[PDB]
Amino acid sequence: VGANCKFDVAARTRTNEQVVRSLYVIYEEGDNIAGVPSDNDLSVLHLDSCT
Amino acid sequence: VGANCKFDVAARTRTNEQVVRSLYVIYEEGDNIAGVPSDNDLSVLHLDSCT
Repeated sequence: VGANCKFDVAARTRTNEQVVRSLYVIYEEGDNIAGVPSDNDLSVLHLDSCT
Repeated sequence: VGANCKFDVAARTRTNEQVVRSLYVIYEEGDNIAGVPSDNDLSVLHLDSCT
């Protein structure tokens, strides 16, 4: 209920991959919360080169 | 869960037709399993005529 979308929880074996559960997501577009690769300034800028 | 699609199980009366259940289908495209009209060589070929 109230979910915008759902993920597919699956079990991957040596031969196949079977979906067993659902994980529902409620999200709102914005910029207050950011997903980061890991815990640490997030502002890194490389200049005068391809990036 | 895990179903690609679902059929609609319905009861047909003399006046209307009402859906009461759902039958879910998990399928994979291929050629190993074939649905046949009845139990029996499935290769029949008519030549030199419209078919």
